[PDB]
Amino acid sequence: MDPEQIKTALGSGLLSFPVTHFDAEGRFAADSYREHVEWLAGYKAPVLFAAGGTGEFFSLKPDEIPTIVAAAKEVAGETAIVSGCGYGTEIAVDIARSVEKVGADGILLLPHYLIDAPQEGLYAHIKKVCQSVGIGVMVYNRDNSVLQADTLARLCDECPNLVGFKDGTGDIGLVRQITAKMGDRLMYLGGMPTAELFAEAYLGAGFTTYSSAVFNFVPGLANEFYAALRAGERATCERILVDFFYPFMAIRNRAKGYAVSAVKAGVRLQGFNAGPVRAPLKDLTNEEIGMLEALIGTHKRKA
Amino acid sequence: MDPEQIKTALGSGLLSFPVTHFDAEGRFAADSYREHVEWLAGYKAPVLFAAGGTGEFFSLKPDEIPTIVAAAKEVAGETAIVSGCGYGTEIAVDIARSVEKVGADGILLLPHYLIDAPQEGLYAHIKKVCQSVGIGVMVYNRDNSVLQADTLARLCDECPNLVGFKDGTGDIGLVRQITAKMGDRLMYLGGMPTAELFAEAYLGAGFTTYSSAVFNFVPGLANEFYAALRAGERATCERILVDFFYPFMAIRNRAKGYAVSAVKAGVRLQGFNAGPVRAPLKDLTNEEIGMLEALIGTHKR
Amino acid sequence: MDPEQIKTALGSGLLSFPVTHFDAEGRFAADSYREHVEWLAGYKAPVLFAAGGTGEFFSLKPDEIPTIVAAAKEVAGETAIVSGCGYGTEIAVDIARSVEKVGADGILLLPHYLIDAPQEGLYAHIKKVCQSVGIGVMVYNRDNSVLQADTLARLCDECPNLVGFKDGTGDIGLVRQITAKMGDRLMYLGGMPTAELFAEAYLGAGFTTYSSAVFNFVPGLANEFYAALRAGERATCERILVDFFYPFMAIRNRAKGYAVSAVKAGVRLQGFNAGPVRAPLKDLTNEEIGMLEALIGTHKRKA
Amino acid sequence: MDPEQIKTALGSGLLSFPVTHFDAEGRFAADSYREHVEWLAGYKAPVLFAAGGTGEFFSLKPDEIPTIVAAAKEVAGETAIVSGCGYGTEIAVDIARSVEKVGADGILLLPHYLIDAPQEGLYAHIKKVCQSVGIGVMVYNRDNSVLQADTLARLCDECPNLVGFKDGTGDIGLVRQITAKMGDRLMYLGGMPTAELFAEAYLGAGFTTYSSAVFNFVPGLANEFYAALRAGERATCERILVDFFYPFMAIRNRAKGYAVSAVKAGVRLQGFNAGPVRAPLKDLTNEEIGMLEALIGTHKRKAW
Ligand SMILES: *[C@@H](CCCC(=O)O)C(=O)O
Ligand SMILES: *[C@@H](CCCC(=O)O)C(=O)O
Ligand SMILES: *[C@@H](CCCC(=O)O)C(=O)O
Ligand SMILES: *[C@H](CCCC(=O)O)C(=O)O
Repeated sequence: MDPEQIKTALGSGLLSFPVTHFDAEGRFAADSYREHVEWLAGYKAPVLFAAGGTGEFFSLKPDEIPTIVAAAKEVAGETAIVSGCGYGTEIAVDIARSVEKVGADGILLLPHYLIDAPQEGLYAHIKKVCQSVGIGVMVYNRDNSVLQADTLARLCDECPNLVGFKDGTGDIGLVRQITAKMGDRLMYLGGMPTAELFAEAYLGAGFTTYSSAVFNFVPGLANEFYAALRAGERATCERILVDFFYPFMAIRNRAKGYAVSAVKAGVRLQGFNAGPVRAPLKDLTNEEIGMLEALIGTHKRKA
Repeated sequence: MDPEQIKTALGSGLLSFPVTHFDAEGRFAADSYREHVEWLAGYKAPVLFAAGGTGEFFSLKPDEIPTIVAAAKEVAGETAIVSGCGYGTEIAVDIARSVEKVGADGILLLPHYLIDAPQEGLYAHIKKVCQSVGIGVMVYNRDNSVLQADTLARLCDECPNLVGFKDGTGDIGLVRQITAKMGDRLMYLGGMPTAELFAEAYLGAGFTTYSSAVFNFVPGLANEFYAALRAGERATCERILVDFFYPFMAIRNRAKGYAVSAVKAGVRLQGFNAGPVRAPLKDLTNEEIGMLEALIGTHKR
Repeated sequence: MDPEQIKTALGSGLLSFPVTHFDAEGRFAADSYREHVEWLAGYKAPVLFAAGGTGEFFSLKPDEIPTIVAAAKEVAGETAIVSGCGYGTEIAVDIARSVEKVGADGILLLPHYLIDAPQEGLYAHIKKVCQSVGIGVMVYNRDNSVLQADTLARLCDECPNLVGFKDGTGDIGLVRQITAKMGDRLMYLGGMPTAELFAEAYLGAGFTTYSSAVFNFVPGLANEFYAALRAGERATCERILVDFFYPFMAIRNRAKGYAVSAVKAGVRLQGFNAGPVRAPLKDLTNEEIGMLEALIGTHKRKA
Repeated sequence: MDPEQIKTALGSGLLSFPVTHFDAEGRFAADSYREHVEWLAGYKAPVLFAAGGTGEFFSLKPDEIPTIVAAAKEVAGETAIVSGCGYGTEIAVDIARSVEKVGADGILLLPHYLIDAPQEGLYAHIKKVCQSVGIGVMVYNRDNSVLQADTLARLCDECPNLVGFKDGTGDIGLVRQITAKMGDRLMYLGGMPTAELFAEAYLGAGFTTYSSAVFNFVPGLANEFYAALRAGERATCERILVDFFYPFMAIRNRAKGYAVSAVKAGVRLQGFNAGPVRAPLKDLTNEEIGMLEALIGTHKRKAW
């Protein structure tokens, strides 16, 4: 589909980032993946990010990305599929063209690798990756790639296929300036780890959707929080935050990387063979897994 | 008034923090201060925080604190007056008691001095201060003193006169957890130095109200933003953000401390002899003062 | 003494910062202070910092400091005495003066309160404070008060009594530039928590000496380490680090503020009546004091 | 060579990291690259790192790194050639084997990509890269990959070809702990941007040597600071810090990424056609290059 169309889809509901399934030997497990992505389909997320950060993008071989994307596409049905992209320009450009060719509906451009870079250089990097493909591009402020409002405005004026902005910084002052400056030029996506913790402040800042990583294993709970959010049903959001999200937070905050590892542990506990994380993440301990299973509780998928 | 009356007043509208006036040699300038605070109460702020952060508390002798609150009280009117408080426990207590005596309606407890501290140490600190007076306390999250939700809730149980929380961390995740937990046990105050930039997200996070530093010199514009915010006029909020606050932001970010120095310069430009900042702040250059003068423009008194 | 005399004394041996004894009701216990300090003089440190950070300057009332400094000077011997100083400019002079009038040989100017400030502002603050007295001043780079080399040079050419420089930043690049630019105009005191971990590096960076907090309770080990350091016996320095210091670090790292707390726990272990820390510090749990007692071991003071 | 041999080479002198030369179209420029590297050979650095960070590793395609290592190997002489390597485990392993295969004498393993990771994960990732090759491996503490002393011990016990440790943190407390614990099990390389600013404190902390980005364009000056350091000529070191390094430091701090861009501009100013940086770095302005050229001064290799 074309950039305005993916842009419209980005603004039509909740966004989900499927974990990437590995077998015991750490290779992509395509059968398990599709199974999980077919189950998630029944909850009608309007866009699926294939091989985002929740899907361990930063551990994928570049030649694995198009394969994971095409697996998602087989069973996604009516759902727009966006692929992770990143690294420096030369690799990002080759990934981007590889996933356009397998029918991706857009790319999510995660940060370049290792260095701190001036604004001039970011602009130069992102402009060239956007110019390498015809499909929709979402940029992604975090860690070593943080676009200022001025710089983002220049990219938008020069790159019409640039249609969205994912935030992972937590920088409220900055993202409110970005939405004021750009208005409806971009779709704004909340992208913090466990974004429901931020959804209500971000609405206020002008973000009406976010990525929900926990949708991976409790989508009905994630769909309820989202509908509560958009309906102004504040007692309901608060209940779900105190009862599920803060307790999930405390498990997540036990180790670095658990913003991905606790989520994939959740998938497995709900009966999907998602398998281990790739190093250098580590998987939850048996105790920790037990704490997660207990928390899932009434929202268990099987016995 | 008692803790619960200040609690109510704290949530009843826009809050402000008058800068502290000095003459040239350096001492507090009571006549000027009184004439500035009186002009502010006229723009109907419910609460006024004398010698707070914006009022250069961090640069004030313990002895000076009661004189400033006293000055403010003389001309406040219906507006309630909350006093800055701070430093280590021993000095904080002494300051707390001194301002209660001159009739402070409340304390804003700024962080202790220098050290990092464990949560259990912060608990002891803040407890000891709350218990030394009978008026209401507002704690203040920023820098080397950041209360976690559970620690905070322990204080709220232990100390019924702790009625308010001010944020200056911008940690939007932490403060939504704090409101979600404590609920109506506390009033929640937006406290970033230029809080209009954070006010729409703060209210999403459940925040009762926020404080406007720039109210010091453009109270009419602060009040404009504030009413549009409460009535949901996103586009008016947005115009005032783009035309005034982000340009103010670009002046403030030119130097450290200018969250105070540029507000103060703002006040001088409107005809109040606020005098300079005390070291180690520095005043705006003549260039920067003119930038700010140009930006105030139509609101010029 | 005059400023050049405390300068001299400062670079002539190993410095330390005695903890302040409080009785359990919370007041300064000058009896135990003198009995603790008397014991430390016998281990021959040439300058002594009364009411500094290790001595909880940050929790002291401005009135308690001359009292503490006097309590120190009485049993000090010919050992020199430097007082803490700090907070805003206005409180800082009041404190500086008050401690000069009770014989303080000099002053350690801890950072101002709370705010970040511009270099020019740090300059006006420190300048005025140096000019309020006639005894020697040593500046202290940490947290919200970090002087760049050019600023520090300016203060040195304005205030002849400013003669020492304590680092608490751990910034090698900066303090090497300070010692290269300033030369022997300043005496450079290594000032990290548990500065021994840092001493071998700070010598290479041009630092005359450092302060030992653990001198407080194991001043035998402190002189053994300092001595080996100066004679170039690396294998002996390295022993005491692997055997004492990285274990003491693992305890000190259990909690915020334990850079003082674990030190004041060590003092009470050797049997001095130090008593509690003042909030917002806390004391080590008994389990932790047990940990500490096992580590002090052979060095435990004996009747 | 084998790992102990590269360990020895690493310990034996000043080390350097050549910039990677690109033509105007951003492609690898090998004629210019080997020309520059032949010059660096005259100054006898015992180890050369091809496609390290100063060499813009983080902007190279993996298929480019072997070609770069082979180019430098043509004209390096008896200098050890070590290859950059990095990203996450799968890519890192591939790069490692590709450069082993073109004859690299070791690899320097830059951090994995993007994420903060627990110590157990770093252990697992690094162990797997080391096990993929027979050549010597140097680990590199910086940014999102900072090994503790106890983790590195466990890697050292498990991976005999892991022989070196490069520091990019400036965390003196932690790097002293690491040398105290590991001893001569490892050689220690100082690796801060503009490491001369740090060299004297790092030896004190027991670091076997360091690497000099600026040696790219004033090797003569870098060699003399290095000999002065090893002979304890403090005054000589200090004159070179005040006259050249802090001034270079003021140029380098004008923009992010100029720890690499300022160095490449220096190479260009000495008549080696290094070409531009790849985004997201940016090149010094014409003005800034002017500042650099005046600073180089008496150390010019050419007249234009
Ligand atoms: C972005 C989505 C982050 C969601 C979360 O961590 O909870 C991504 O994975 O790329
Ligand atoms: C808290 C921040 C208030 C800023 C304002 O005046 O609105 C303080 O200054 O103490
Ligand atoms: C490490 C060399 C660092 C030297 C410098 O930046 O000055 C690398 O490039 O891999
Ligand atoms: C100086 C810091 C000494 C800390 C240590 O060696 O642990 C001070 O307290 O003022």
